[PDB]
Amino acid sequence: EQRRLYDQAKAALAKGNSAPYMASRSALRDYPLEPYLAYDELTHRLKSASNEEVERFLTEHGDLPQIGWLKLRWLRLLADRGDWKTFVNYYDPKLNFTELDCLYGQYQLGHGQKAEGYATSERLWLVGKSQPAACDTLFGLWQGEGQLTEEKVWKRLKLAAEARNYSLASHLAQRLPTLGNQGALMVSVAQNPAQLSQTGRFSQRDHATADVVGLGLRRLARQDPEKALSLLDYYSSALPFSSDEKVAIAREIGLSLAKRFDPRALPLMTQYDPGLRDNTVTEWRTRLLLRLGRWDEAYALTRKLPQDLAATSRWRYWQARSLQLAQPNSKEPIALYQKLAGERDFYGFLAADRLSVPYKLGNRPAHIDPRVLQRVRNAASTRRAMEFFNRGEVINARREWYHAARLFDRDELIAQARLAYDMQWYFPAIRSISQAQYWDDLDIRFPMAHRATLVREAKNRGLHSSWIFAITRQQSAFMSDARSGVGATGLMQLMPGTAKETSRKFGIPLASTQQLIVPDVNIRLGAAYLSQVHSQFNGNRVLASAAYNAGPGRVRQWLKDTRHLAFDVWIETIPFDETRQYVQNVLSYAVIYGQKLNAPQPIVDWHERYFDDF
Repeated sequence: EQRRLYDQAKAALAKGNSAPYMASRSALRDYPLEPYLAYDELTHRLKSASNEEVERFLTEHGDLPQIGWLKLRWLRLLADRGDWKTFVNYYDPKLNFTELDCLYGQYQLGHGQKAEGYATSERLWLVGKSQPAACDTLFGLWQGEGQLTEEKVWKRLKLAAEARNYSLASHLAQRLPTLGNQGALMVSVAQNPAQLSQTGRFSQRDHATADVVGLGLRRLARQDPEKALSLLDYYSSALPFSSDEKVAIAREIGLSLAKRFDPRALPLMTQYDPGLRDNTVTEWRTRLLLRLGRWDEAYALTRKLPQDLAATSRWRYWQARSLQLAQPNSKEPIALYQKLAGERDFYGFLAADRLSVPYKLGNRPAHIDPRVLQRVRNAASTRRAMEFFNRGEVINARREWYHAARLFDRDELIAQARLAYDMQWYFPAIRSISQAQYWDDLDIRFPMAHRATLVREAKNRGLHSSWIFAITRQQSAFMSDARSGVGATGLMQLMPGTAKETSRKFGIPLASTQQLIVPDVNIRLGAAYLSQVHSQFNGNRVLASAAYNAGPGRVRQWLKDTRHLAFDVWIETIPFDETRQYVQNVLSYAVIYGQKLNAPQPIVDWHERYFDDF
């Protein structure tokens, strides 16, 4: 049979009544989307519904993506009724609804689990944002048992000010029995920490004033790291800083000076994390040395990395390379490069490029056991996603795919990836395979979508067509109508007014922002804008790729006062983690796409290898 009995049930159910569903339900047993109707039928009348029915539903349709919202709506009711016996049977901290977590805390306090409920209460309390109304109740009970000491108010005040939630921080500082002053001062310094210049006003030697100054110095480290450093020197002797606070201050100043390429970071970062316990401080100590051309020290530092850092392709690369820059006549790097070259990531391509050997583009579509492939195709969630796809409900089919995938093991996920690839649905295949982490299938991970369009507009703007694929692949992963909270739309994530500044310059048809999802017109403007940025930085993809992501004014800040700076070092020393990754992906992706377009692209062009603002 074939039926819209779904659609017309979903019409009546959407703002109304269950009559078509109720009659048709008998006829819709085999139909895979029927449980979505049952959900809404029950959700409407949930307050009247019995435990036995809801419980039964959660059993027989527990696999649905929207099941958590029912659990939330329902457990809220059970707790309000005082059906705690039932609440606890279903309370799942993994749903990550803080409303439930606070309700669970209430239960614990009410049911002789006071140690366990205090812990729950405090965990939820020590949080720098505002919690739901349900937690006000828990914290009320918690307070009632004399657990909300002034210290624990102070400690959350600290977190609220750190998080820039100053209305909360004010509310907390107007609840300090004795510390009301330092609390107001904490909020004042959090808002403008340059006030710490007035060393007179912040002289009082107590553990509270130390907390104020230490927050301020960490806040001030972002935007005036040089002032913060001078002020640390004053304040250290002057105030009773704990040892671990001193570390967290030095961390923040150290990293902020490191990202400005100031050698004054090195002594500080060395004093306060000598054992290399902080992975970010350790990475940026090494980056700073690479930026300053201090190859010997960088190499030394790469030999002492903790297991987790040393194991990455990054520090495997930089150990070889720092040695090669330090001792250029040594042969010891060749060995080090060989271990690493022929890995399929960015630093492997670097190591391959350094040996003058071809890149290992390891394409090995894994053998799928078809018992697994068909178990995954004979999943309820898959048939529901399959069927959503036919219909044209695109968010729904995505929703089902991704939810199903949280429980699937490495084998189950790879099966799903191959199924989505077969429907010319390139992103869910890209996303499913990346969760499985079978990186060695480059048909799936690096697809040839919109190939006639990208190659045309690359030739048009005098650009390596491998590169425009890489930008597209990195910006969206070939999701043709992608959108973001910032407002970038389409295959190439074109910002709305970025796409019209470009439309004027080149004289291109743009009669709507709803045509920036159309692959043909989205690519065409994004190709042109790419070329703006390209020509802005003398056709240097390393710089242009960074600028596409980070804006060009940033990239120019990152080029300030350089001379003959190597491309690998520049990239590594990009301050933003988001942007370093972006550049390394795009460059890597374009090596892959160079092969697939039978037009080989080395990791970098001859003219990109060294650069500066000199």
